[PDB]
Amino acid sequence: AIGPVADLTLTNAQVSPDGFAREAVVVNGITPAPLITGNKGDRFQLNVIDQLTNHTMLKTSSIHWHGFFQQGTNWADGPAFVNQCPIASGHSFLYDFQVPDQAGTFWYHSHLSTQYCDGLRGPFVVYDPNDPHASLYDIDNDDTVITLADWYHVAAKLGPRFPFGSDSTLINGLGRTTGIAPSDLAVIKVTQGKRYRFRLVSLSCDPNHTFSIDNHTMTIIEADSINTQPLEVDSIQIFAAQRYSFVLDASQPVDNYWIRANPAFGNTGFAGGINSAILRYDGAPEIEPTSVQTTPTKPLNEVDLHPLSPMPVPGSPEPGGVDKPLNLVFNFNGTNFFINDHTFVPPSVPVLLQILSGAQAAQDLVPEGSVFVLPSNSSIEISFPATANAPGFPHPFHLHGHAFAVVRSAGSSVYNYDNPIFRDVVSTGQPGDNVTIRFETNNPGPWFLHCHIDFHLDAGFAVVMAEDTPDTKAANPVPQAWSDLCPIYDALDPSDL
Amino acid sequence: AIGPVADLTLTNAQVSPDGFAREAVVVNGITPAPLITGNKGDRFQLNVIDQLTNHTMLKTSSIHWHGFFQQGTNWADGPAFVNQCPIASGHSFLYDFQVPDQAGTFWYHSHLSTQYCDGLRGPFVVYDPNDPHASLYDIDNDDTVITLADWYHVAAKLGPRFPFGSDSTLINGLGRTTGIAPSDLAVIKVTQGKRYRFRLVSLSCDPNHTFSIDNHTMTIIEADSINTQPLEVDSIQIFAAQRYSFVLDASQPVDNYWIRANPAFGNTGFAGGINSAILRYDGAPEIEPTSVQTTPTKPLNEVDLHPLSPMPVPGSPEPGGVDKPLNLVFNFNGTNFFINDHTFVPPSVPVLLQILSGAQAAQDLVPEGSVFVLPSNSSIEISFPATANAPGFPHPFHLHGHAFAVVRSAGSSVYNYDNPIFRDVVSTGQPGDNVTIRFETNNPGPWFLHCHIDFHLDAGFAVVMAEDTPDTKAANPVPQAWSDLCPIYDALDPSDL
Ligand SMILES: *[C@@H]1O[C@H](CO)[C@@H](O[C@@H]2O[C@H](CO)[C@@H](O[C@@H]3O[C@H](CO[C@H]4O[C@H](CO)[C@@H](O)[C@H](O)[C@@H]4O)[C@@H](O)[C@H](O)[C@@H]3O)[C@H](O)[C@H]2NC(C)=O)[C@H](O)[C@H]1NC(C)=O
Ligand SMILES: *[C@@H]1O[C@H](CO)[C@@H](O[C@@H]2O[C@H](CO)[C@@H](O[C@@H]3O[C@H](CO[C@H]4O[C@H](CO)[C@@H](O)[C@H](O)[C@@H]4O)[C@@H](O)[C@H](O)[C@@H]3O)[C@H](O)[C@H]2NC(C)=O)[C@H](O)[C@H]1NC(C)=O
Ligand SMILES: *[C@@H]1O[C@H](CO)[C@@H](O[C@@H]2O[C@H](CO)[C@@H](O[C@@H]3O[C@H](CO)[C@@H](O)[C@H](O)[C@@H]3O)[C@H](O)[C@H]2NC(C)=O)[C@H](O)[C@H]1NC(C)=O
Ligand SMILES: *[C@@H]1O[C@H](CO)[C@@H](O[C@@H]2O[C@H](CO)[C@@H](O[C@@H]3O[C@H](CO)[C@@H](O)[C@H](O)[C@@H]3O)[C@H](O)[C@H]2NC(C)=O)[C@H](O)[C@H]1NC(C)=O
Ligand SMILES: *[C@@H]1O[C@H](CO)[C@@H](O[C@@H]2O[C@H](CO)[C@@H](O)[C@H](O)[C@H]2NC(C)=O)[C@H](O)[C@H]1NC(C)=O
Ligand SMILES: *[C@@H]1O[C@H](CO)[C@@H](O[C@@H]2O[C@H](CO)[C@@H](O)[C@H](O)[C@H]2NC(C)=O)[C@H](O)[C@H]1NC(C)=O
Ligand SMILES: *[C@@H]1O[C@H](CO)[C@@H](O[C@@H]2O[C@H](CO)[C@@H](O)[C@H](O)[C@H]2NC(C)=O)[C@H](O)[C@H]1NC(C)=O
Ligand SMILES: *[C@@H]1O[C@H](CO)[C@@H](O[C@@H]2O[C@H](CO)[C@@H](O)[C@H](O)[C@H]2NC(C)=O)[C@H](O)[C@H]1NC(C)=O
Ligand SMILES: *[C@@H]1O[C@H](CO)[C@@H](O)[C@H](O)[C@H]1NC(C)=O
Ligand SMILES: *[C@@H]1O[C@H](CO)[C@@H](O)[C@H](O)[C@H]1NC(C)=O
Ligand SMILES: [O-][O-]
Ligand SMILES: [O-][O-]
Ligand SMILES: [Cu+2]
Ligand SMILES: [Cu+2]
Ligand SMILES: [Cu+2]
Ligand SMILES: [Cu+2]
Ligand SMILES: [Cu+2]
Ligand SMILES: [Cu+2]
Ligand SMILES: [Cu+2]
Ligand SMILES: [Cu+2]
Ligand code: NA
Ligand code: NA
Ligand SMILES: [Zn+2]
Ligand SMILES: [Zn+2]
Ligand SMILES: [Zn+2]
Ligand SMILES: [Zn+2]
Ligand SMILES: [Zn+2]
Ligand SMILES: [Zn+2]
Ligand SMILES: [Zn+2]
Ligand SMILES: [Zn+2]
Ligand SMILES: [Zn+2]
Ligand SMILES: [Zn+2]
Ligand SMILES: [Zn+2]
Ligand SMILES: [Zn+2]
Ligand SMILES: [Zn+2]
Ligand SMILES: [Zn+2]
Ligand SMILES: [Zn+2]
Ligand SMILES: [Zn+2]
Repeated sequence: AIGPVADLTLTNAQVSPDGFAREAVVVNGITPAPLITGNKGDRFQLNVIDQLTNHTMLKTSSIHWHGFFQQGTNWADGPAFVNQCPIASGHSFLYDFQVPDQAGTFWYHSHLSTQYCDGLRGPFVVYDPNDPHASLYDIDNDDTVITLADWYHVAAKLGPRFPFGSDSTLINGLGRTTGIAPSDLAVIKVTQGKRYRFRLVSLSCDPNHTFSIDNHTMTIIEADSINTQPLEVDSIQIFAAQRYSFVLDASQPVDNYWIRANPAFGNTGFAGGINSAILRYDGAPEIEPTSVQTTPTKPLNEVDLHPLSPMPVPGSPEPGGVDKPLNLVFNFNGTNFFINDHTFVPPSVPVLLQILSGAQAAQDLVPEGSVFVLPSNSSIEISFPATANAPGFPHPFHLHGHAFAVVRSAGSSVYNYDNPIFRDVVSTGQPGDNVTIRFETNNPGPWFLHCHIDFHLDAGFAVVMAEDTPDTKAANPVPQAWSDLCPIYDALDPSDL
Repeated sequence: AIGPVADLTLTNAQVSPDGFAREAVVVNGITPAPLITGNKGDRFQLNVIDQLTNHTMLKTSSIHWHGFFQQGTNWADGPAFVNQCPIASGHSFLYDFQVPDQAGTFWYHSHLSTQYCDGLRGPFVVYDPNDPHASLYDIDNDDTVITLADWYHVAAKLGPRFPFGSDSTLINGLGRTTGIAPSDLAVIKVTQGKRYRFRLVSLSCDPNHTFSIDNHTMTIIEADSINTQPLEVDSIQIFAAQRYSFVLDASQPVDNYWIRANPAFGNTGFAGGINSAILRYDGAPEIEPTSVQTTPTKPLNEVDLHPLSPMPVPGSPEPGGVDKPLNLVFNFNGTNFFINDHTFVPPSVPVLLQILSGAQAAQDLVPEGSVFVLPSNSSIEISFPATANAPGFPHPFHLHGHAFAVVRSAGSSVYNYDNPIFRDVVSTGQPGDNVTIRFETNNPGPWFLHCHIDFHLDAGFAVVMAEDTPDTKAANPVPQAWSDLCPIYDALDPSDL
């Protein structure tokens, strides 16, 4: 790997990760983008150098560092027109943030329109030299990150507004398509007798995936950067933008075993070795697995996850037991999603800049009705009741700036106010569900809250949770370079966006 | 009403059933098309006079008489390029068929592309002078037919390939839109103390509807033209192309009560009186209801329906207990649906004409792989396992030429080989379901089997069940007028289709 200090150069290039050549957005010459690493406490200084030349995939860009709280550096969070104006082609912009109090598996991606789907996405790991789970595994390194990515042969802006799944699923940036000539599968090497911490990261633009490894079980020790009690499972449904670490004990006979990541829809199954990669024990022949899958007997259920460290749920143990309860009503009108009867339209002036300029009340912030102003140091409860009025469910919603307690998970009618998992992306399930979260407002600034299906986000499925507006300016000093972004951006010709 | 002998003139016209004026396809100057009636045993002679002028809504046409078996008149069934070539504009074509052995609630619609969605659809009732349910009701007439229709402001060929619901729901051809000026609601008049046989018919192009009447229950006595044991319910989910008769006892206080037909998706609910009509007791003021709905305590479940007359299930009481078992595998690739890896593409030469010309084996019939050849006088079992690979579920599949036993309903894991309902359209449910039907091949000819969501049909979600190919010509003599259709049609300029 690279980091915690690194240049990240954005270019357009031809890639063929599934055998099919297409133009993409790449970072330091690759997609998925390079693994960034550091250790808990590190200061990351990631200098984003925009050399993009292709307007169809957007020459402007903005990067979000998914999972990091950005406390005191809200201007670095990334969402275009919420936390910054986009960077322009031929300019650079330094993200500079510290990670005092987190460690785990993260990722980073474009947060402008659907650009991450065209390739600007990769994994990001912060190691804990005092990891409480260290004794559970031997080996944890660049070679134990596993990324999943949906890959499309037609560019995000050129295909359907809402594609029906992708052409291939890439595991560690490789995967096969339905087509006559099989391309190369990714191979993840292990030595028999060792235990691995695999760090599974969904870089998906849209579908969720069901991930399993033939003949092996997986002990989950982390979810979305939060340490968990160990939970042994044999299958994991992982939604866009989620992470898990799981320990794999390579204690099976030296062989090749299929690693499977079956998307929820699109080109499903494993015919011809699609949606697959290869776990290869050292000394197994260099051929495809012939291992066989079985029906899971212990599939992951989110209600079975619990934080390793006690993490009290904000507020009091009843529906509405908090300072500010919010129920989000989803709708859709064929082209745009809505939350409480508003589709998000990104404003000219980034929300953070509006707030720094003196707009502190919801009524004064734009887009009107999509920006919620929350009091500081308070408990918040948000429910996302699923509905057929919001197709493409289950929508995985993501809240910037925090980890939330999932007091009610999809597929469950239990409320858990005791020891629920905390995470940052949560499936909001299917009609009948009423997935409910809590968090405390301990992080002054405007934070995005949106579906992480990037096609839905781009069609307006988002609101902004602006907490502690009166202390936002003091809490989040902006660097001059950040103040320069809007004047550069607003000067661009439309053909250079 | 009109029939059993009638002219049905097809024109284009401007209509505004929900307050919004648009060009449509109308029959005898109206949409929904006029109620056709006769009595069991009648010979229907429906002369379809095509005076359509608008190519965007198709100037050619073909009509199907939904629910009728057409035994010995397969050439009259209607599906374009399965049973006939379309009629041309400036020509007429006589459908002439008998109904010796059926009576109940039916409907008729264009069976060319998506034309019925642009307005060519209406109800069709065959009364039974010896109806076994006659003593259950007092009044059964033109005024007790209730039709449901999804209505779109943009024409079928001009809007989305797969629309997200309709703009309004019309009940008896009237209904409101979301818009500032409420248009007129339909009013269904009853006199207190009388009992009505209401004949509910879904003319839907796509969504299913949940139908209820405030303060009243509904005793189902017929499903898809099959008499049932009486089943009292307080809500009915009715899928596209299904019918029910239910008896309503007008025994509530003289008032206005809301009639509700809530589509599965689109503009849902009842704000502003959308998706509604008015049951008005004679002497109630001429105003909107203020009645209130309640959660159903006895919603219809299909497994609760049973034929009034014992109807033995074909074959023997186990999975695969039949002469020819068939499992249909659904898929979708973003624009086209597939069944067993074939999308239906309608052939130049109608399937029936191919068969009359001497093609009798599946291998010789086109489109290859979409035409199944079934032996005569045999038991057939077909399963339609639901899958996310076929979005837009639950798909209501329809089999021409017969009524089938629904041995396994959606939402149910029971197999009923004893007294299951027989019907002709069945919801194939949601992933997890494996809806299964049986029928006997007692009706020589090619019969269509397809999703009755018209957008899906048009995107290829259909196969042809060609039974008794060797006796099809003998069983189904064709009139000269029918033999003339293809030469007229094949001579048309493309701008006159
Ligand atoms: C800027 O970024 C754009 C988005 O990535 C690039 O868009 C590309 O634009 C080209 C030219 O219009 C499109 O070309 C189409 O490609 C297919 C070819 O597909 C292949 O078909 C067989 C099998 O499927 C394949 O093996 C052959 O090699 C073909 O390449 C054609 O069917 C179309 O007629 C047309 O050629 C690309 O599809 C499109 N790319 C994407 C990813 O959407 C644009 O080229 C970029 N600008 C520059 C300077 O690179
Ligand atoms: C043949 O059949 C076609 C399909 O029905 C007809 O297609 C029509 O084509 C016209 C002209 O291109 C389209 O016109 C568009 O209509 C809307 C107007 O909508 C209304 O907007 C407000 C509120 O929404 C409304 O109250 C006003 O009265 C407007 O009428 C415009 O927004 C577009 O710019 C354009 O005018 C029709 O939409 C389209 N109809 C349908 C049903 O899709 C075609 O006219 C027919 N040929 C003949 C000779 O009648
Ligand atoms: C999903 O969960 C949310 C949050 O629990 C539900 O919204 C809440 O619904 C409750 C129950 O109706 C409302 O409770 C209150 O009840 C009292 C007593 O009648 C009433 O006086 C209050 O005005 C209120 O109705 C509560 O207000 C509401 N909370 C919020 C923040 O809106 C929601 O209905 C659930 N949605 C689904 C589809 O399950
Ligand atoms: C939906 O239901 C259909 C029909 O029941 C299922 O297809 C049938 O699947 C069964 C069970 O696997 C097959 O049974 C047979 O088992 C014997 C014993 O192993 C085997 O030797 C036979 O070759 C056969 O596999 C049966 O063939 C098959 N029937 C047909 C017509 O294909 C289907 O799997 C169900 N789908 C879902 C998703 O539930
Ligand atoms: C991995 O697991 C599979 C199935 O769980 C193993 O195959 C089973 O092994 C038992 C014990 O030998 C056999 O008796 C069963 O017939 C097998 N079950 C099935 C469903 O095939 C398999 O050998 C293991 N290893 C590989 C490489 O697949
Ligand atoms: C769905 O809702 C969106 C947002 O209301 C509609 O988009 C707006 O439509 C009006 C009329 O064109 C414009 O004033 C805005 O510029 C639109 N915003 C957009 C397009 O992002 C959209 O047209 C609605 N779609 C349908 C099919 O009704
Ligand atoms: C129709 O039914 C509703 C509700 O089922 C009636 O309202 C209920 O009537 C009881 C008896 O008077 C009241 O005590 C309850 O408060 C009502 N329940 C609810 C949910 O409101 C209603 O009066 C009936 N008639 C009309 C025209 O709505
Ligand atoms: C989905 O499948 C359909 C049917 O296979 C594809 O349509 C065919 O595509 C090829 C290439 O254009 C043609 O030879 C046929 O004429 C097409 N039939 C049609 C368009 O009805 C369709 O292109 C596939 N769609 C996608 C997005 O892959
Ligand atoms: C915020 O408010 C609580 C009261 O609920 C108060 O006791 C405390 O001092 C504040 N907490 C923090 C962490 O600043
Ligand atoms: C068809 O076949 C059955 C045998 O299963 C035979 O007994 C009978 O004569 C035939 N039935 C009819 C109705 O023609
Ligand atoms: O992550 O947005
Ligand atoms: O009915 O097709
Ligand atoms: Cu993210
Ligand atoms: Cu994020
Ligand atoms: Cu979504
Ligand atoms: Cu985000
Ligand atoms: Cu029909
Ligand atoms: Cu039919
Ligand atoms: Cu369908
Ligand atoms: Cu049909
Ligand atoms: Na809606
Ligand atoms: Na598929
Ligand atoms: Zn190039
Ligand atoms: Zn510049
Ligand atoms: Zn537990
Ligand atoms: Zn507003
Ligand atoms: Zn926080
Ligand atoms: Zn406890
Ligand atoms: Zn503060
Ligand atoms: Zn442009
Ligand atoms: Zn006109
Ligand atoms: Zn002519
Ligand atoms: Zn029963
Ligand atoms: Zn074929
Ligand atoms: Zn029959
Ligand atoms: Zn019995
Ligand atoms: Zn025969
Ligand atoms: Zn044309």
